[PDB]
Formats: sequence, structure tokens, C-alpha cells
Amino acid sequence: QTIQAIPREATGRGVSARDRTIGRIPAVVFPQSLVSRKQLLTADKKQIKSIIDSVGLPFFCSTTFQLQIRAGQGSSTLVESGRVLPLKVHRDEETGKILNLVFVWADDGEKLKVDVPVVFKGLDHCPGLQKGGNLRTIRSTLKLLGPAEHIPSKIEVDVSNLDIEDKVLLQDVVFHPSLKLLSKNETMPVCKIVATSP
Amino acid sequence: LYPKRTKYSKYRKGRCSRGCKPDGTKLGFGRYGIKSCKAGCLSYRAIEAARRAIIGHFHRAMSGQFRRNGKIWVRVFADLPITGKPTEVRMGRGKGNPTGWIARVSTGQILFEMDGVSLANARQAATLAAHKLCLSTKFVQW
Amino acid sequence: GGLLWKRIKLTPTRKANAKTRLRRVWQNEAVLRACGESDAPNPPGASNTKSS
Amino acid sequence: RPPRLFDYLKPYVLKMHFTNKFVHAQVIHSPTATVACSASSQEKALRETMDITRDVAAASKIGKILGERLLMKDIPAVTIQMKKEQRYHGKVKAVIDSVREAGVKL
Amino acid sequence: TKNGRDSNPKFLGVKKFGGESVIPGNIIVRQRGTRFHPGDYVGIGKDHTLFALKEGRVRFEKSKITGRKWIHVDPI
RNA sequence: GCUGGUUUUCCGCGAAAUCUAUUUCAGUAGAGCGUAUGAUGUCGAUGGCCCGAGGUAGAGCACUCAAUGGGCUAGGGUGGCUUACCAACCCCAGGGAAACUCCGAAUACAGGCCGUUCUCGUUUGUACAGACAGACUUUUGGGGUGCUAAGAUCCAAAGUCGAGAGGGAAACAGCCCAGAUCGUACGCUAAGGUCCCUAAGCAAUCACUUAGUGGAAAAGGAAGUGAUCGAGCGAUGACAACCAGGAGGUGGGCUUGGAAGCAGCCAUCCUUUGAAGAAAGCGUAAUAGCUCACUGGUCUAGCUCCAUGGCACCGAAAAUGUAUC
RNA sequence: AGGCUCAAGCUAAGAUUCUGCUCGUGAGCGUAAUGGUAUAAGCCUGCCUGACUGUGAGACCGACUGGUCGAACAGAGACGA
RNA sequence: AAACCGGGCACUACGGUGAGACGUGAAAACACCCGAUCCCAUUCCGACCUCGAUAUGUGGAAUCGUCUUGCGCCAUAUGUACUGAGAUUGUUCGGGAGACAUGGUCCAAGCCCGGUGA
Repeated sequence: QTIQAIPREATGRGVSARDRTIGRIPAVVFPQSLVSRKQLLTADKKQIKSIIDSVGLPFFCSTTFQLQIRAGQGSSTLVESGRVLPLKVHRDEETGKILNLVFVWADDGEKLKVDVPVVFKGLDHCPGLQKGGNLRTIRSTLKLLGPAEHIPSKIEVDVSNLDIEDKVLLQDVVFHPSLKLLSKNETMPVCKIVATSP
Repeated sequence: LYPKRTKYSKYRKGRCSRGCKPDGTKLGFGRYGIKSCKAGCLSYRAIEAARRAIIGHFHRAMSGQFRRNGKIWVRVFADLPITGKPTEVRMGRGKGNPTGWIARVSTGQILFEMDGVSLANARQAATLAAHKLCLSTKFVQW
Repeated sequence: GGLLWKRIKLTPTRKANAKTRLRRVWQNEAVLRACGESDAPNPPGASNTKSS
Repeated sequence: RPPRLFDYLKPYVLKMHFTNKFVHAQVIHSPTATVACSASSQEKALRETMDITRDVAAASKIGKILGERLLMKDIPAVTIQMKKEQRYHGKVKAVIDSVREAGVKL
Repeated sequence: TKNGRDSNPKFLGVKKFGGESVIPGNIIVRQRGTRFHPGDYVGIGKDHTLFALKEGRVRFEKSKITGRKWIHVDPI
């Protein structure tokens, strides 16, 4: 899923306006360093608007992405490339349009602080679930440190044994080493269930 | 539905805004939700009427609600006491008597949020609130 | 509604004068933003006189 | 910070303090680097001569020593900056009385 | 029993800004309590007015700790 | 202090309807604003640099008030250990506001320094007065209002008018352009316009709509038309379409004076397995049945829904006569 | 002149309670509200009476009548080493 | 000597601030350990301050300076919110936060006084 881009030399209103209006997204790659320094690009709005829905995760930014950064003419000219993570997608309130794509570099294997959801899986069979047990899933997504290489695609929690009045905390999540949670204390419950009314 | 406890009262009406806080929102508490496309104002009876509509809807489709509960949050609360003079009076000589609260609704607030086990019978109650509400809303989700 | 302030409709032959003043101020700020120094870098005789 | 300069610049502030081995005191300038006068019992020439280098005796001695090293060095007046817990009783009373009777006026 | 009262505008505030010269006796600011504390060569009234004491420019100083400001004078 | 009247001519300049006060509103004084002249002024006009405390729009919850869900519970209640019944506190999220501020812009403003500039346009002396009832912007931002803005009222800054004629808005103080010294059957624009009334193109180039939309008015409804990214489909045949049962447990179990699919509840489970739910709708006093999800070949081909969106449509009724280009 | 640091939260303890840790302006200031303030303007002890006569350079605001702050001078004084 | 350590002054928020684990003195230094006699301490009390004594006891990690995580600010990115001047009843030109993101939590500068060989 190589994304394509063409640079821009812009700041705030005035120019990003025409980019959007012809159909183009003002995006920014930069390295995890400081001043922060990488080129200032434009993805194509067609490319990005289709991509977020295709993943089906409104946090699709959990996934490392790869950029052709065309500098030249035509459909492209092979030029500088990018291995960057999406750390932020500024989706417009108005209807679902897009405003900004934030890309931080991770090509080196250097660690990052990223987003992973907690999709509920065991919901087919669970003792409280078959008593009817329903819940308030306090946490649907979380932030995990860790390298660029072994990045997970998501966390698919195992709620099969959600006891009638028990809960899956943060510790019970299936991590990997060097993906130290370490940014939240594991005392935050990520679900429960309670027998409310048959 | 009412800021019943002590408040300053007689609030300046204040003109309505062209926008919300600029970051595209996410959802606060539930799977599916609804948001206001256009700013404006909603009266407490209006919002409560939409809530009646939705609760009673899932209750009707107890068939999808008799499992447990189908939890819903409404995230707007009446704020400003809309005041008004009687129907026949010389303008002036004071201000109106407080006769109903109102709630500023911006261009991206989430009015309704909920997790009804059926996406179908949740989007089906999506369009069943803009009928009883003042503004034009939109079916969003997590 | 009492005193009838008509609404002139923006019409192609007014779009004319719109784009006119547009290209005019375009030249204007163009040569100003050129003058970011005491130099003379503005190609001789930008139209300025077909302005009509 | 302390004095909140008012009308007449008044450099050469005297300030003193007491480790429970030696009494130290200074009269410092507004440039506040070149200590205009520095009187301590810790000095080379004063470890040995002065014996009881923590009581009011060493205190008043240091006061007298200074006051003379001051009147003779042409700084005929000085302003006191007691630290936060000080109080004109005892170990600072000695410095004060001694430099006030040395000739100086405060 | 009804609203609609006010008071003569007392005209507090800050007159002299950073750089504007002064002369002894010339009031700089009028405050209710002490919004700015006096700096260099400055007195204080009953109403805690701040006025200059010697000729010269003025500047502000912002103690980064506790955010307390001082208005101090730059004389010769 | 109220109403009306004040008779010749030319030229020069040229205001105000704001503020304070008042047995004050219909007045009049004092400031600001006009004029004449003289004196004292590079004073003023302004742009650039620099530097100066700002706490509004926005914003946020770090405080006060109102506040939603959740985690664990003091403490309650309820029976006798223990409670899907209340749970404070505390914590997690979420984020309201003229009288809240962890934050916080664009401005405007104080000043010095430089250019810019003039027919001093400045300050001030000395004599004259006028004015103290102002309107409006389908301007923009604010209090009262009808409900959120009456050609209202009352303020913030702007402009026009008033005291401004002239071309556009069919006609039109308050909107667009623009300041008439005078003569001229001269000339290039401005404002807006070029099928005709009316001076000037049925101009050209690329597409869209066929509603007189244009040439008035919303929630909602509605395969309109043409473009655009997706995607599902397809010579293991894509859809249209012909031809065929929707079975036996089964008439399930329950109700029931009657229920087999359908007055009406549980049940969604058995199996045959070509299909099949304890038949969807309709009913039949139960019936039966359909057809329904659910069918094999033939079809012979680009089909279908996703939105980016563009211009259409419907809602859309007044009074003498089309009467909203 | 000098000394003293609040109010609230947690342990004990639970009363005019008590004493440390955390709190940071939320206490306090005769009196409404706001701006003030941790050396403090607050609370305590001693002392007294400058809750002075006669002037005030300069400024702030205002139609005007006016009103506000003031470094400084002379005096008789108080507190303080 | 150059330089280091300690003590005092000074400067500084990237130079603060809690927090916790450390590494810890005696070589010198600072602190504490111990009393309360006169000066001081208490609205009761050496708890805190003070006065009076420690000849080499402890760093009680009491403070302290030390070692790294972690504690606010500093710096800046993309944008948006707002807004200036404009009228194509806002198709132009500028200015641009809060929050989200990143990184730093300095390179540096004195003066005196004691000490480490000098």
C-alpha cells in the first residue's frame, strides 16, 4: 500500500486551501528528533480518504506506512522514499473530510509511542455473557511504546473468561518485550460485566 | 435536564457560533453516536423528547433489548435560561421571567452515543431523532 | 421588508470587474513583495494599462 | 533583591554567618564579586591566634578586626543584611556591636 | 429592588509603558491593591499608587517564579 | 423656551446632533466641533523600526458553580454470613460557562527613533456664532426584544446622508461608483452593462440544466441528468427472465370452545438433507393453500451499490389586474 | 520594635480536641464585590498617639466647581540598638 | 603553579521541582550526634531556634553535594479555532493560538576563604 506524495511549500491558510480544493492533503513527515526536520509533503486526498475507510480502523495510524515522494513530473519520478508512521490524522468535523496527515519517521527501528485497539473476541462464549452479562468497556484503545520493526497490527484481547463480575486489566494484555506498557499503570480495567436485567 | 441547583441566572443570550473546537472529535463513551452538522440551539424538552424516542425505541425492540440494557448517553445538558415577557406588554420595564432552558450546540458535538448490539437497529434509531430535534445531525461511530 | 433594498445578483459582466481588481492587486502586491530590497526586479511594463 | 533600591545607592553590605567551627563575615559590593572586606576565623592567620573560634569571643574579635580593616581601607559605612533566621541577639549582636564601636556608622 | 446602577469611572490602570520617560512625582500606574510591585526608585501611596523617584526610562520585570511583576526605573 | 415671518448680488471657509449639569428634554450654559486674525511653534498628518503591561475572540478545566459514565468503596439498607439493593471518598475518562481562568492570539493602544508630507493644516491670545431631535447599512459584533436581531429601541467601532448634486440599483435621502468653478456636438475609464426598448457581442472557448430553474421561501420526500474515486459481480457466466418444492420432528411446545404458518405466547432447536422459518404477508371458526426467505439448467453480458460531489424537481395559497426578470 | 503562618486533605485521635505529612492561596482583612497579600496588609506581646502644625517639587483624572497620589522642607514627637 | 574539593557570595527555571533507588564523609570541610549554666527557646516543653560544649563518632541516605530514571519549563513542526484589511453579500492578501506532536531539562560565567602536593 505505497502512498504517493508531492511536496508543498506552505503554511496555514491561503495555499493548503487550493490544495484541498483541487484535491490534495497537506501532510508532514519529520524525524523523532529536534529542530524537527523532514520535508513538507502533500499526499493525494484520493489516496488518503480511501485508505482510512479501507483499513476499517478509525485509528488506522497504528500501521507503519511507506511513501513515494515524487519530485519531478508525470505520474511520478522515483525519488526519496519514506518509512514513517502515522501518529495523527486531523479529520474534519464538518462531514468527514480530511485536513492533515502527520508522519513521524521510524525507518531505523527506533522506538515510538503508538496506538493499538482492544477488539473483543471471546464474546461468543463467556459465563457472564451467557447469563447475559453486559458491560462498560472503559478502554477501547491504548498507547504502547516500542520499536518500529515488530510493530503489532492490533491487540485482539481474549475475553473468553470474563467472569461474571470480573475484568481484564491492562496487565492481562498480550504484549511483546520492549513494548513496555510503562505509560499506564496496569490498574486500569479494560472491561467487565454485570448481571443487570435478564 | 435542568441546572436545578443555584446558578447566576438571567444569562446574557449570547450569539451562536460558526464552529466547534477544531480537532475532529472522537466518541466519548459508546460504539455508535450522532453529531450536529450545523450549530444552533436545542430546548430541554426537545432533547428529552429525542431521548424518549430512543429509549422507547429500544424498549419497543425489546427483542434486541431484552438481553440486558442497550446503554445510551445523551451528552448535551440545558445551560442558558431562555426568558420571555408575557404575550401582551409594553417592551422594557425589566427582563423576562425564566421560562425554559436552552443548550448551545456547536458544529461537532456528540448529542447521542450508545452501544445497541445491532448496528442495524442503531442506525435505524439514528434517523429517528432528527425528526424530533431542531437541527441536522449525522450518524457517526467509534 | 418595508424599504426594498434590492439584491443585485453577481453576474458574469460583474465577475468581469471582480477579476479585474483581482489581477490589479495581484500585480500590486507582486511588485511590493518583489521590493523586499531596494532592487528593480519586476519585468518592464506589466500590463497595468489594459486595465479597462 | 533585598533592598529594593530606593534613592541613594548603598553598596558595601555586611553579612555574617556561623558554622559551628568558624565565624565568617563579609562586606560585599554591588558588583558583589570582589569582596570589599572578608573577615573570617577560618583564615590562615586566624586559625591559630584565635582559639575558641565559635563563641561570642571569636565573634566580637572578628567584628573588631574587620571594623579596623574597614576604617583603614576607606569604606567608612556599611549596611547590614541579616539572613532569614538571624536576629540582633548573640552571635550577630557581637559582630554588630564590634563593627559599630570600631568607628563605623551603620 | 432593581438593577441599573454604576459608578463614576475611577480611571485606574497603567499609564507609563516600557521606555516612556518619567520625572520625580510622575505617577506610573493606579491599581486597587498591588498588581505590580514597586521596582527601583519608586514609592507608594495610600491607594498603593506607583510613581517614579528619579529621572529616566522604565521597564518591567517578570519574576518567572510566582509570576509577580515589578516596575523598576532605569536612571542614569 | 411655543407657531409663523425676516426683502439685493458675488466670492472665501465651513460644523454639529456626542459629553456634563440643570424643577431638564421643545431649552441654555460649560467642554469637544465652525470662522477671522495675530502671536508661538517641523507642531500635525502619517508609514517603518524598535520596545511596552495587556487578559477579549478562541481555548481549557488548573480554581468557584453547574456538571455525564465508569473503577473501589467507605458508610447505609436487606435478611443473618451477606446482599445484581444504596454506595460517599478517591481515581479514570468528558468537558459545560457575563460575572471560572492552567493558557491565549489578530487588533487597537502608550513611547522613542527614523522617512512621508503641507497653502500650519498645531497650540494659543482676541473677538463671533451654529449645534446639544440625528437616520440608515437585508454591513459585522454586542446588551433589551418577538424566540435570535420591527424601517425598534441602545451601544461598539466604519461609511453615506444630513449640508453632496452626478452615472448603476426598472422607479429609490441613509446601498455601487464619484465630489459639479465656467464654456466645448472632443478623448480614456469608474459603477454597471452589450438579442430588443437602451449606447455598447444572438462574442468566443470549455462543460452543466431543459425547471422559465434563472425570475422569492424550510425539515422532508424523490432511480432526474452528466462527471469522480471506491468496491461487488462476472464466458467456474454477471443481473433481467422461463420453467420448480418451501418438506417430513411438524399439526413443534403452550394457550385454546377452535392454532397446522399466520386470535395468541415459548421455541428457533430435530432430521430428510434440492430447498425450507417451528412457514412472512393473507386469511381459513382450525383448516388447506400461496408465495416468502429459501430454487438446476437456459439467459449473454457489463451489470449493482458506496460516496466526492454539480445543476434540476416536489413541498411552495390572497385578497381591483399578470403583479416576485 | 519583634515574633508568629494560614484554611483544607491523610495517620492517631476525634473534640475548645490534639500533632506531623500533602496541600498553595482556596484562610485572613470590621462591612458588598473585585484587585490585593505568606517577610506579610493577617495573628500575638510591649510600647505609645505622626487618627501632628505649617508647606508641599511633580503628576492623575475632569465642562467647571473641584478631587486623588506625592518625593521634599521646617517644626514639636513616638517606636527602635 | 593548572587543577580539584569544601565553605560563603553571585548568576540562572534547559540553570525549578517534588519522587525513589543509589554512590557517600574522616583528607579537609558542612551537618548531626550532647547539655541547657548565664544570653536566647516555649503562649506547656532544647520539638524548632539559641547559647555551651564535639580532637575525630554518622552521613540516621535525617538536610546536605554527589549517580542515573522522574519532577516544569524552553524550544520548535503540520495544521485547524480566532482575526486584520478587503466586498465576487466575504472564491483575495496577510497575521495565527489552545490542544495534539517532537526534543532539551544545557554547552557556560565569575569573586573571596580553607584544604589536597604547590
